[PDB]
Amino acid sequence: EITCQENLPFTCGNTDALNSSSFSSDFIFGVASSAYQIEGTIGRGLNIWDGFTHRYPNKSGPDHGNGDTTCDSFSYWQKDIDVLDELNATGYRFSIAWSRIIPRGKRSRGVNEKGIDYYHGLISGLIKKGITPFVTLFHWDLPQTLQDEYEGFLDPQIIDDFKDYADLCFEEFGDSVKYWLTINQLYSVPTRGYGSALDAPGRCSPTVDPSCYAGNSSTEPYIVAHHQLLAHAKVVDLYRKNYTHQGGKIGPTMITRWFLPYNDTDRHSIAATERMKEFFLGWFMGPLTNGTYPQIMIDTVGERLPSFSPEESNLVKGSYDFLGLNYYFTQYAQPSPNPVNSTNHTAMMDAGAKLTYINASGHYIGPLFEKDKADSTDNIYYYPKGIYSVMDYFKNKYYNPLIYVTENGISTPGDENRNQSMLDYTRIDYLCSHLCFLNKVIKEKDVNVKGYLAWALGDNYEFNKGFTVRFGLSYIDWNNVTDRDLKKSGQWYQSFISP
Amino acid sequence: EITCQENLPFTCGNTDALNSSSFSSDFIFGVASSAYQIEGTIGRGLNIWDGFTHRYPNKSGPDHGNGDTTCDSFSYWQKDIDVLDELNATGYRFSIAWSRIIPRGKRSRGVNEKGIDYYHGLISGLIKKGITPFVTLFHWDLPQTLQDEYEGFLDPQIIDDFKDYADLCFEEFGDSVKYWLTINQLYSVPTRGYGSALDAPGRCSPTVDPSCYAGNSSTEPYIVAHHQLLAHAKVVDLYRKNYTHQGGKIGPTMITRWFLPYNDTDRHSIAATERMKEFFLGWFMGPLTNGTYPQIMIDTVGERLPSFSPEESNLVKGSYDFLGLNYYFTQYAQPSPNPVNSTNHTAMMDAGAKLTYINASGHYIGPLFEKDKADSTDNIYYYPKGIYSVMDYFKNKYYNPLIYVTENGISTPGDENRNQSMLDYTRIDYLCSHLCFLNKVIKEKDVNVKGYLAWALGDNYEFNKGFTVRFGLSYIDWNNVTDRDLKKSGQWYQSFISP
Ligand SMILES: *[C@@H]1O[C@H](CO)[C@@H](O[C@@H]2O[C@H](CO)[C@@H](O[C@@H]3O[C@H](CO[C@H]4O[C@@H](CO)[C@@H](O)[C@H](O)[C@@H]4O)[C@@H](O)[C@H](O[C@H]4O[C@H](CO)[C@@H](O)[C@H](O)[C@@H]4O)[C@@H]3O[C@@H]3OC[C@@H](O)[C@H](O)[C@H]3O)[C@H](O)[C@H]2NC(C)=O)[C@H](O[C@@H]2O[C@@H](C)[C@@H](O)[C@@H](O)[C@@H]2O)[C@H]1NC(C)=O
Ligand SMILES: *[C@@H]1O[C@H](CO)[C@@H](O[C@@H]2O[C@H](CO)[C@@H](O[C@@H]3O[C@H](CO[C@H]4O[C@@H](CO)[C@@H](O)[C@H](O)[C@@H]4O)[C@@H](O)[C@H](O[C@H]4O[C@H](CO)[C@@H](O)[C@H](O)[C@@H]4O)[C@@H]3O[C@@H]3OC[C@@H](O)[C@H](O)[C@H]3O)[C@H](O)[C@H]2NC(C)=O)[C@H](O[C@@H]2O[C@@H](C)[C@@H](O)[C@@H](O)[C@@H]2O)[C@H]1NC(C)=O
Ligand SMILES: *[C@@H]1O[C@H](CO)[C@@H](O[C@@H]2O[C@H](CO)[C@@H](O[C@@H]3O[C@H](CO)[C@@H](O)[C@H](O)[C@@H]3O[C@@H]3OC[C@@H](O)[C@H](O)[C@H]3O)[C@H](O)[C@H]2NC(C)=O)[C@H](O[C@@H]2O[C@@H](C)[C@@H](O)[C@@H](O)[C@@H]2O)[C@H]1NC(C)=O
Ligand SMILES: *[C@@H]1O[C@H](CO)[C@@H](O[C@@H]2O[C@H](CO)[C@@H](O[C@@H]3O[C@H](CO)[C@@H](O)[C@H](O)[C@@H]3O[C@@H]3OC[C@@H](O)[C@H](O)[C@H]3O)[C@H](O)[C@H]2NC(C)=O)[C@H](O[C@@H]2O[C@@H](C)[C@@H](O)[C@@H](O)[C@@H]2O)[C@H]1NC(C)=O
Ligand SMILES: *[C@@H]1O[C@H](CO)[C@@H](O[C@@H]2O[C@H](CO)[C@@H](O)[C@H](O)[C@H]2NC(C)=O)[C@H](O)[C@H]1NC(C)=O
Ligand SMILES: *[C@@H]1O[C@H](CO)[C@@H](O[C@@H]2O[C@H](CO)[C@@H](O)[C@H](O)[C@H]2NC(C)=O)[C@H](O)[C@H]1NC(C)=O
Ligand SMILES: *[C@@H]1O[C@H](CO)[C@@H](O)[C@H](O)[C@H]1NC(C)=O
Ligand SMILES: *[C@@H]1O[C@H](CO)[C@@H](O)[C@H](O)[C@H]1NC(C)=O
Ligand SMILES: *[C@@H]1O[C@H](CO)[C@@H](O)[C@H](O)[C@H]1NC(C)=O
Ligand SMILES: *[C@@H]1O[C@H](CO)[C@@H](O)[C@H](O)[C@H]1NC(C)=O
Ligand SMILES: *[C@@H]1O[C@H](CO)[C@@H](O)[C@H](O)[C@H]1NC(C)=O
Ligand SMILES: *[C@@H]1O[C@H](CO)[C@@H](O)[C@H](O)[C@H]1NC(C)=O
Ligand SMILES: *[C@@H]1O[C@H](CO)[C@@H](O)[C@H](O)[C@H]1NC(C)=O
Ligand SMILES: *[C@@H]1O[C@H](CO)[C@@H](O)[C@H](O)[C@H]1NC(C)=O
Ligand SMILES: *[C@@H]1O[C@H](CO)[C@@H](O)[C@H](O)[C@H]1NC(C)=O
Ligand SMILES: *[C@@H]1O[C@H](CO)[C@@H](O)[C@H](O)[C@H]1NC(C)=O
Ligand SMILES: *[C@H]1O[C@H](CO)[C@@H](O)[C@H](O)[C@H]1NC(C)=O
Ligand SMILES: *[C@H]1O[C@H](CO)[C@@H](O)[C@H](O)[C@H]1NC(C)=O
Ligand SMILES: O=C1O[C@H]([C@@H](O)CO)C(O)=C1O
Ligand SMILES: O=C1O[C@H]([C@@H](O)CO)C(O)=C1O
Ligand SMILES: *[C@H]1O[C@H](CO)[C@@H](O)[C@H](O)[C@H]1F
Ligand SMILES: *[C@H]1O[C@H](CO)[C@@H](O)[C@H](O)[C@H]1F
Ligand SMILES: [Zn+2]
Repeated sequence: EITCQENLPFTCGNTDALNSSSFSSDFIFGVASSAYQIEGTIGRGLNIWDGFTHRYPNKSGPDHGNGDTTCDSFSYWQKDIDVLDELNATGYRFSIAWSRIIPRGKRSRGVNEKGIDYYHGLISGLIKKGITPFVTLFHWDLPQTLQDEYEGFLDPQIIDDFKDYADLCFEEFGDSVKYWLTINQLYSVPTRGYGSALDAPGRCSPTVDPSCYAGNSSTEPYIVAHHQLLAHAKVVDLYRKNYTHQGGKIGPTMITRWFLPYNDTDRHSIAATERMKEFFLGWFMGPLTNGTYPQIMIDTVGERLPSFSPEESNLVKGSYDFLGLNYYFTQYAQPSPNPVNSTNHTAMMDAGAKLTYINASGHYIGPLFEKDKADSTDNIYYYPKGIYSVMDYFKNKYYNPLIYVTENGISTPGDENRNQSMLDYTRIDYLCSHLCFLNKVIKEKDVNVKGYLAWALGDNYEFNKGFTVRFGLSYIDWNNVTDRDLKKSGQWYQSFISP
Repeated sequence: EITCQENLPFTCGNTDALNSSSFSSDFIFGVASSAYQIEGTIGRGLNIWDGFTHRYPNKSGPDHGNGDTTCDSFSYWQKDIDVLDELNATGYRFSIAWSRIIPRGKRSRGVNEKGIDYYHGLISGLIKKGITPFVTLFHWDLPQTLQDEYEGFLDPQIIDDFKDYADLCFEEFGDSVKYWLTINQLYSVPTRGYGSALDAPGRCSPTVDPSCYAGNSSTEPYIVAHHQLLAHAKVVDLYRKNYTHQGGKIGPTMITRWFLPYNDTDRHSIAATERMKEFFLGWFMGPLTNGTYPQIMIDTVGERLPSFSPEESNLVKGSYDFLGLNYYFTQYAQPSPNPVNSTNHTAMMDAGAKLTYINASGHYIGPLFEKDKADSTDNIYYYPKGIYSVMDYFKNKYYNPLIYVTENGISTPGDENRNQSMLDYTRIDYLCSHLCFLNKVIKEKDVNVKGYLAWALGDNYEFNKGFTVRFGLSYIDWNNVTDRDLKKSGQWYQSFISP
């Protein structure tokens, strides 16, 4: 019987009690990254994360930081591979920058051969060290030209441009890459990019945020989500029909959270909690498993929810070989009003739930996850058991999928000095406590989880936060980014992998 | 009789001998700037100078500097107006960033009302202090979307997109702005943007520079130059036919140089010198005054030179109310081969001339203008009399135009400390020596020059050089850009203006 801790102090950092041998022998362990966050702009065209961070610098992060140079993995990709080789990692998730291989967005306008060569060399280097690539085609960095031509994922023109981009990736790299991710965290762009305007492209209703250049927070998240599912599904169909000879697998990436009732004896809070599962996970997993949105979304969202045609439903349903599940935290849910006629209505209000980290009796769900210095009542707290709950739920509700955990990690403050930053025991605690629960759910519930990629390989630009927080298992000095030095967490993870 | 100095030391910095009263009473004196160089990216879309500087950082400048934040005239426009008010300037040349008012390039895609408001407030503030705006519609900062859709000025689609942009500017600002410039320095984008790839967008033949993403240095400069003339002319026609009620004037900006023979008794050098006038100035002034390219260009460039249709010739010919002439230096010309079949052929070789600052007997043309630290044999030297020669030539060859000198200035090294940077006596010498010759040519040749705008109002990002050189008459500290402090040159210029 496996027992895992939920509260500090944790004791799972002792590799005598928890290590890679605790898991099946074929289980993949590694780390993850994304292109905007690590490469720099050298050698690529511009994308909407360059656009957004430069047009709205106070949204890029409190330091106004951006991905212009970051850790310079364009130049130092080899040092990334060396970190992985030090860890004895068997997997690495990275993303291809669309703007590096097709700077003009539309494939017919030409490809960047040097960009293609950059990824060829990375892939070859990973394979030579025994590292399996997990490659994200789209980690939010849409070529700016596409957002300016037709507002990107707001328009159905995105589908064929994304399809032609993916086809190029499969043709150039699919002989070596066998695990593809389509769109990173399906929920995020619709809500943050087109609802709250916290992320690129930065669209929203005028009274939500007067700085947005355009938008409608009540309708656009649904339009964008719908086009994401269609573009994803078109790419999966293309892969499965035209690249089956490569013997690979493809899937979407979901951001997952677990939800618990703010008051577990209050039927209204219990109902809000179930609505949150449907509106947060089911918005995408209903279409992916059944070709339809959840009925509660159909009922609440009404005319603002697009319909799939029979052909589209068939394309979307079953459009995955596996799921990349990212998991960071869990929230308590209580009822909240849904003012659909307010000018500041957002799609996020449709779930009729308010989310917190503290329940009605005052219990904080778990240890600190992210301090909010402007507002401490907005701190985020984590919940190790949530990874168990999420995986169990996906097996039970969503037809026993093959899963890879494609992101899991925690930040530390950018104000810490180097010594403090390297002594990242809070990161060991977070990673180990989640890995304990992950092993427990695999053993107890028989969830088909086959790998785990911790967020992040090294310190990088964090969307919305600049360089004010660090997520790496390896440390990068912003005054001289060449080296990636394993932190205590990286050193721990090395021992966990090879105990 | 007016006597002006050509060599150090200069004595024209004494406002007892040379001041604004030396010129006609209506003569306009001020300074100039451009949007990419001073505003920052906040509040605007992305353009090809953001694209080029980020994709090719070592081409942005030796420090990899760019216009991301620069002197922050987005926030500190008022401080610009305060510099002008301190100088008692009567003119200011600035440019409108296309990407600030139409971030999506094509006007039908929507306008940025806040961007429009930014220029409204600047214009209103200048007029309230008695400063006449001279507004450049296009100072090289093409929206990136247009370069990605159709390669910008390489394609004739540019004409209508530029026309619709200009129409928006005339409609919103033309009730207050009475002096418009269309395209800054017509010669520069074709040659540096599409020939040598020193400037955005960075296209050239593969063997000229392997880093270019695409191009053809032998043909594209001519295509781009042709489209620039057509787009310019379409905008002038639009202005003169639809905005005549505003009672303003419009014209192009030329970069001018004078040319002298490397050996003034050698017929081959003399011929190369006359070819340079035609290929450098006549490339654009032939079309602007006669609707045709110079015959030497027709003969040499052959099938690589586009033809104007009769309708186009008529549109281009006479398409100016005045000329904005920029002037910095003069070169000696000697013959050089034109290897049209070489894979590294460039349009610039078609003139059959090699340019230097030293003549065949070893005479340097004038004082130092720009030190080149990698290569001292590549230093640039200036020649005060060249402004006299250029203005005389334009009056004689080009039908006695109305002229405004829209840029004239000199850099100092960015390595100098603040104290050294403020003690910019070499800038007083450069400005005064040119102003002496300008007054002399107006009096002796009766050239219709009606204003002078010195480059630059304040320190800014310099195309190709980052922040490694300074051109301002006012100093900006890059660690805290709010203030613009008049340097010795600014203080001199203040006394010259109000002696
Ligand atoms: C898995 O996908 C399956 C579909 O492949 C989901 O089942 C479909 O569920 C929908 C409800 O979402 C049912 O559709 C209703 O059909 C009524 C019956 O119509 C049929 O007979 C008529 C009935 O009187 C008739 O007019 C119609 O022409 C057919 O003859 C409808 O009236 C319902 O429409 C009303 O409600 C809609 C909101 O639900 C609203 O948008 C419509 O305007 C209308 O007010 C609905 O009809 C649908 O109307 C919209 C139109 O665009 C659709 O094409 C039309 O079908 C389906 O009949 C049912 N299909 C079958 C094959 O079962 C399944 O839903 C789950 O299971 C069903 C049993 C139900 O309990 C759902 O609540 C639950 O979500 C999806 N599973 C999951 C887990 O999501
Ligand atoms: C100011 O603009 C005026 C035009 O508005 C320029 O004058 C034009 O100059 C061109 C030369 O550039 C002369 O065109 C030549 O016409 C010959 C005569 O053709 C007429 O009679 C025929 C002659 O035998 C006949 O086929 C033709 O159909 C007419 O009947 C031509 O053969 C020349 O073409 C050859 O040379 C071209 C290069 O110059 C080459 O590109 C052609 O392939 C061909 O080999 C030329 O014909 C031109 O051919 C190209 C075609 O696209 C043009 O439409 C076609 O005209 C013009 O006759 C002359 N027009 C008039 C109204 O004078 C003027 O040029 C300056 O002045 C003229 C006198 C000449 O000295 C030029 O060298 C000098 O540049 C421009 N001024 C300035 C200062 O640039
Ligand atoms: C977890 O949720 C439960 C279920 O909602 C909370 O228990 C309920 O708390 C209500 C108070 O918020 C109780 O109602 C009140 O009962 C007192 C005694 O009769 C009465 O004077 C009140 O005016 C009030 O009555 C309601 O008034 C509004 C009407 O619309 C409604 O019909 C009335 O019910 C309610 O009885 C109680 N329900 C149960 C099943 O116990 C629970 O609240 C926490 O426990 C209750 C026992 C009470 O001690 C609360 O003070 C305490 O907050 C909530 N838990 C937390 C920690 O918030
Ligand atoms: C300014 O340009 C002028 C005109 O081109 C230069 O003067 C010319 O310089 C040529 C030498 O580069 C002289 O030709 C030479 O004459 C000597 C004496 O006969 C002879 O031995 C040479 O081999 C050579 O002759 C030429 O050989 C090549 C044949 O294709 C050609 O037909 C021959 O002419 C030429 O006479 C002279 N022309 C004139 C009109 O004086 C001038 O060069 C400078 O001055 C000349 C006098 C001489 O002192 C050069 O050393 C000195 O460089 C050049 N000025 C500068 C400063 O470069
Ligand atoms: C968001 O777009 C929706 C749909 O166009 C707008 O909601 C409509 O508002 C129009 C004008 O009131 C109403 O007539 C419709 O009944 C509403 N339609 C539905 C689908 O709700 C909404 O006003 C726009 N919001 C913003 C802030 O512009
Ligand atoms: C530049 O474009 C020109 C015109 O397309 C190319 O020059 C031609 O080269 C083709 C192939 O040799 C020749 O057949 C033509 O005679 C040339 N045409 C003329 C107008 O010169 C040139 O090769 C291209 N340069 C680059 C480097 O691609
Ligand atoms: C690995 O952890 C398991 C418990 O799952 C333990 O039994 C085994 O000894 C550990 N391996 C090492 C080398 O410490
Ligand atoms: C498959 O590739 C072939 C050849 O390029 C193409 O005709 C077909 O439409 C492609 N399709 C998909 C997504 O099935
Ligand atoms: C608008 O929304 C903000 C946040 O959603 C909320 O605090 C405020 O009450 C809302 N106001 C109206 C008029 O609904
Ligand atoms: C930067 O870091 C690299 C690797 O540690 C080091 O070799 C190089 O000398 C450092 N550069 C400077 C300027 O210190
Ligand atoms: C790498 O991991 C493999 C598989 O578990 C192991 O046998 C090998 O010893 C490890 N290497 C190091 C250097 O840890
Ligand atoms: C201005 O310069 C002129 C010479 O052009 C001189 O005569 C006049 O006195 C000067 N004005 C002042 C105020 O110094
Ligand atoms: C003038 O404006 C009118 C009305 O918008 C338009 O019809 C006409 O084509 C414009 N033209 C130019 C450039 O003359
Ligand atoms: C190519 O050009 C460079 C500069 O134009 C020149 O130095 C070199 O000789 C040229 N080579 C050939 C093969 O023409
Ligand atoms: C920056 O310069 C402005 C103007 O001189 C000054 O008022 C402000 O205090 C300075 N900021 C800092 C941080 O020194
Ligand atoms: C401004 O220039 C005008 C015109 O020459 C002059 O009369 C006025 O005194 C000057 N003001 C200052 C403060 O120099
Ligand atoms: C930050 O930026 C936006 C403009 O992009 C501006 O509307 C807003 O006031 C600024 N936010 C704060 C809190 O300063
Ligand atoms: C600078 O950048 C380009 C890539 O953009 C590269 O080809 C070239 O080698 C670099 N230049 C130098 C001298 O390092
Ligand atoms: O739940 C979530 O976790 C991540 C991030 O907030 C973790 O730092 C994210 O993008 C979500 O929507
Ligand atoms: O002659 C020229 O002067 C300027 C610049 O070099 C002055 O710094 C330029 O853009 C030209 O082509
Ligand atoms: C997963 O979350 C990490 C932590 O916030 C982000 O850096 C990744 O880009 C996101 F995909
Ligand atoms: C005129 O030249 C100045 C000096 O190089 C540049 O800064 C301007 O942008 C150019 F238009
Ligand atoms: Zn930048």
